[PDB]
Amino acid sequence: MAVFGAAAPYLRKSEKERLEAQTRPFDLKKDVFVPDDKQEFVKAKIVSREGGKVTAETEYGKTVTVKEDQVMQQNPPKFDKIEDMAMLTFLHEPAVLYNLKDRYGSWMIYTYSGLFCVTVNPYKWLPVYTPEVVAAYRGKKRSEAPPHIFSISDNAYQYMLTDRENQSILITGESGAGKTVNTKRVIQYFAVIALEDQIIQANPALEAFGNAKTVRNDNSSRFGKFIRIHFGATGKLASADIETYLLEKSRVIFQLKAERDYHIFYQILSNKKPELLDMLLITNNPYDYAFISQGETTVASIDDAEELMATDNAFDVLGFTSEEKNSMYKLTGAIMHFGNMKFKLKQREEQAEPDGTEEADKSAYLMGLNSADLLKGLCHPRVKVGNEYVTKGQNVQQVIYATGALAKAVYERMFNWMVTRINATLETKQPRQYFIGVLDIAGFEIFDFNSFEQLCINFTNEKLQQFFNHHMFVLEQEEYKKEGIEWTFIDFGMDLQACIDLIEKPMGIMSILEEECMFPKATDMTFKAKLFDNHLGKSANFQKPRNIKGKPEAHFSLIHYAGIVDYNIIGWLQKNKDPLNETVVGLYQKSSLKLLSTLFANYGKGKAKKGSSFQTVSALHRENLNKLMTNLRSTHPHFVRCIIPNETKSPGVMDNPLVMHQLRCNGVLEGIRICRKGFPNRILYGDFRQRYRILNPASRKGAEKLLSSLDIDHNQYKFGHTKVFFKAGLLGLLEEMRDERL
Amino acid sequence: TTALVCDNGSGLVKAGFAGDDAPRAVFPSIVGRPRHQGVMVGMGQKDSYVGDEAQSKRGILTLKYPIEHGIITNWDDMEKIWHHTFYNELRVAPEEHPTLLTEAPLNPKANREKMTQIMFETFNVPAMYVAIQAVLSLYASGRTTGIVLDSGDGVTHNVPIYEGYALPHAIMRLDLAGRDLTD
Amino acid sequence: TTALVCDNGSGLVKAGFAGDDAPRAVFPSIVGRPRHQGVMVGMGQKDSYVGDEAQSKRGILTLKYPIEHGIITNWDDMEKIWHHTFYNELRVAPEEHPTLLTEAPLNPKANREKMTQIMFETFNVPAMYVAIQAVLSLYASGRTTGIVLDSGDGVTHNVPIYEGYALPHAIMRLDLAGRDLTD
Ligand SMILES: Nc1ncnc2c1ncn2[C@@H]1O[C@H](COP(=O)(O)OP(=O)(O)O)[C@@H](O)[C@H]1O
Ligand SMILES: Nc1ncnc2c1ncn2[C@@H]1O[C@H](COP(=O)(O)OP(=O)(O)O)[C@@H](O)[C@H]1O
Ligand SMILES: [Mg+2]
Ligand SMILES: [Mg+2]
Repeated sequence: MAVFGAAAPYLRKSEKERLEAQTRPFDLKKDVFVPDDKQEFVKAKIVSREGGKVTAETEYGKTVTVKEDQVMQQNPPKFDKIEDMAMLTFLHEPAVLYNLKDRYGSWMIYTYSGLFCVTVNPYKWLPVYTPEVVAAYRGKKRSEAPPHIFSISDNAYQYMLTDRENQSILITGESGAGKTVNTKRVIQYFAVIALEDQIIQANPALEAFGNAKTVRNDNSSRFGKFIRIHFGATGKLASADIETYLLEKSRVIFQLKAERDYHIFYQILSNKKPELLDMLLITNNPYDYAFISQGETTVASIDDAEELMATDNAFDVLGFTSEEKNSMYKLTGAIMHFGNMKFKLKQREEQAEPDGTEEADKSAYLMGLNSADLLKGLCHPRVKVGNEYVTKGQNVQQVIYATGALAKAVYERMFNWMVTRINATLETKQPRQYFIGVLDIAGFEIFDFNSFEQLCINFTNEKLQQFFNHHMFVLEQEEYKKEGIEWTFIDFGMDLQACIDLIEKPMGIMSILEEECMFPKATDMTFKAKLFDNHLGKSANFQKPRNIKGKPEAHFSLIHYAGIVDYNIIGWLQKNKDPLNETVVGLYQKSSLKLLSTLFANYGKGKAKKGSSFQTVSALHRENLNKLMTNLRSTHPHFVRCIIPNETKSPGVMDNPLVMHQLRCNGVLEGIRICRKGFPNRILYGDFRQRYRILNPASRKGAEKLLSSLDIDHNQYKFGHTKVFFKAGLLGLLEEMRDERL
Repeated sequence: TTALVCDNGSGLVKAGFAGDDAPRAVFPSIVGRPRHQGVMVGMGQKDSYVGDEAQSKRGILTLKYPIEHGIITNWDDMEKIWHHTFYNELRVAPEEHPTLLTEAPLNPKANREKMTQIMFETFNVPAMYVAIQAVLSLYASGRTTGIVLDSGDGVTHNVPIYEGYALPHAIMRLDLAGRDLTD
Repeated sequence: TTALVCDNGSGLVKAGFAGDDAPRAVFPSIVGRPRHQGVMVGMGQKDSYVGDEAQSKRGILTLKYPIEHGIITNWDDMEKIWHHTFYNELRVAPEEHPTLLTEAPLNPKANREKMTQIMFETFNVPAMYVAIQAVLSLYASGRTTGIVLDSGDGVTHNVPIYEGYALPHAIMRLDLAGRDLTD
């Protein structure tokens, strides 16, 4: 342990201190966990089990009684502070919570969780990240080294170098909790093992165009950032490639009452730059603009002024000139003025015509278009039939939907073009051999007012969890075939995929939603009735909602890996439609501005081109998720989990419900549940002999003789050639009879 | 896979894939035959010009409409029309594309029977369906009620629909159409 | 807790919580069935429109009153009426709410027995009671004597009451009511 310098204590405690802390009072019979009202569970001692009534004295001094059917054991001291949760003698839902709690109490930041890695952000500076640790760590394998990000990073690097296959890193956590600095230290480690400054410089540009304020977090990120780190032929750092996925467009137009839009619009409305406002003719009052005022106007999340100036400076020191920046601001201002458009019915026709044109005139002036041509295109879209063009009619609702779809699409194209420009500027001329992917994705967010945007995020997270489960099953089968201990070949994917098949497959929730908006008289009541007709009782996951603590509304409830989630139907049908307008896209292509580059290509011997009207956000989401899965599945994945310890900034204190929610959304409970159905506890024959041979004082014959005298049932264990597998109950029985033996 | 929507109509055949905003191929439903002898040797004129090609050679052909008022009267010409539409216009194999067909109300049952038999046997389409013109017209109009007046080149009819429920006893069919106007 | 006062009557179901000044939900007691086939697909029409909804779809439905003259002749329709009243008009679960019921004098005992059986079995109400439609009207008038003439839509009856003591031998029932006037 002398190699790990003075940072070893946080990295790993010494054997002497461990042995000193091993001996402390603990009765396995009546010091078990007890349910609590303030938190999920508390540490307490039960006086006695007097039938269906118990008396537990918690650390707070309460004498509450609890039902006897929800009691469960507590970790013995000899297994406390375990590095890996997979080796825990009893797998219980809050046992992992309490182990992490008392490990952070002694400041063990990094903890193995089988295939997962748990890392809680410390609130004070630590010497673990000192580069002397990095330089001297090389030469240690994952198994021997105490848990840390460097262990899995070196394992992935070795796998890439020797196995000659791509490796990917998957991080999970809330933005602003240290994810950015964690990625910074990871890329610094990669550079040490051989463009960190460029990444840090370009990060605020992506952060400002992709983050928005939500109820849970003031700096919540939405898009699925993904960075590919390339290497040279001789295993040396070569270049970095960055991509973006699953950017949400619904946030641009529809916002929840207590949530903001993207930081872009608020940052533009900063008064410290007066030239932009007057040159764009922007109304300085955010209240007037329709697209912004619907949500919460402003919060004290981050002071926007110097952030905007920092982004402008980062753009200025970047490769392109200021004219492109000005084009960016003016295009954003044009997106802003799309909400001022108004339309009214005609004389004796169902057709719609504009009333005001000043906002249309100014928007056309900014885009370099003609106001009359743009209005004619919006009101009368030209379409091609056979060999002849004909004009189509539009009412008020359709033109409003088209106006919203155009604003969403142009924003998407701008973001994608910006990402391409950043990737080109970052690009070096080094050859790109095998790469190491880094994936960042939004977590399994839970609210009391879940909607379509949260539904998409939950479905994506569930797909990712299913992928992780399949990977862990493959790893377990590989270990089983390595050890020759092979049983229970049933796959662990279909159990979770049962819920997936009711979302993406035909006759699923998403498919019915997509079909319903096409029916021209659809309403929310009809949509709910169809969902109930097609899924209530017929499926094993769809079920009635629950009304708890006066929740505002609930229409239907699903079951996921994270528990019961209910969603609100109201408002889903209106915002699912994304009908684009072809003639407006042609007019953009005919424009005199850079905007034509963004809309350069947009929409016989076999064709399936979906029409402009037949365009739903859900379909694009499914397509993007599928194209992402066709890319991520090609690489060997690794998982990193980040957990916030408390809601407050104060170090040391914890919020138990918060840690429960983090564990539930991170899927650790699912991992331990999948591990518990098999044989999670695996001990070597030599260790078992040096620990448990004393029980019957006197290697296959000896082990068999020893186990035959312990009344161990045949089905409770697996007898191998290198390791012997035991069930959780066997370890507890052995611990108890060792206790009575001593 | 994707579905195929073919509308035989009357005087104009229009077809295209499902989920499209407009038919890809629109051309008159005309089969023409050369009525003269032909003296040049080597060119090898074909014995039947079908579709929009017959419009180009209009001056040396006898244009015959395979259907008079909705009812198909010259079946062989209709196999020719359908083959042209499926191969030279859409360039797709109907072996893996379900086909939706449109058919006017109050027509002989033998017409629908022969249509389905031809589709299933000659072209081996995996699946097919026949629908009424008025219901589709009401679909495209963004409505669920109202009486629709469908007047093509073959026949004019009204079908009243209320709340997605039709009124079969109130369907009126009139054979006056565009062809009679031309005459 | 609170008690529910349901008044089935005939042709008008009115209900509300006890202690209210006026009934909360009043709607006709009819059950509608679509007598046509339906051509538009995907709408998913329900097979039975119940309550005030059926009044808006009179043109495509056939209306059958589940109560002819005081007595119930179609028990499935009456169960549908009760379910609609409990779950849509009032939006209250009858699991923890007693119900008070009314019916006309001189009615078959099987009707009352079946009503009680259905209300304890299907809905599982904690308790229920049946009262004469005339005595309640006498309460509502702030009186304790005199005769009351309850001419509804199903049946017309007279109940003489003096000082709170009913006189069963003087009760006269007549089947002429509003339905016969409409006919
Ligand atoms: N602009 C127009 N004005 C008047 N008549 C027209 C016009 N366009 C088409 N028609 C008539 O409509 C007919 C085409 O009808 P069509 O929609 O093809 O019927 P169907 O759907 O039964 O095939 C043509 O015969 C033509 O005479
Ligand atoms: N002002 C009125 N004029 C004529 N008929 C009436 C009037 N008020 C109610 N009715 C008739 O009375 C009937 C409803 O009587 P109601 O007391 O509701 O019977 P029940 O109590 O059995 O439901 C209706 O069919 C209606 O035609
Ligand atoms: Mg037609
Ligand atoms: Mg009455």
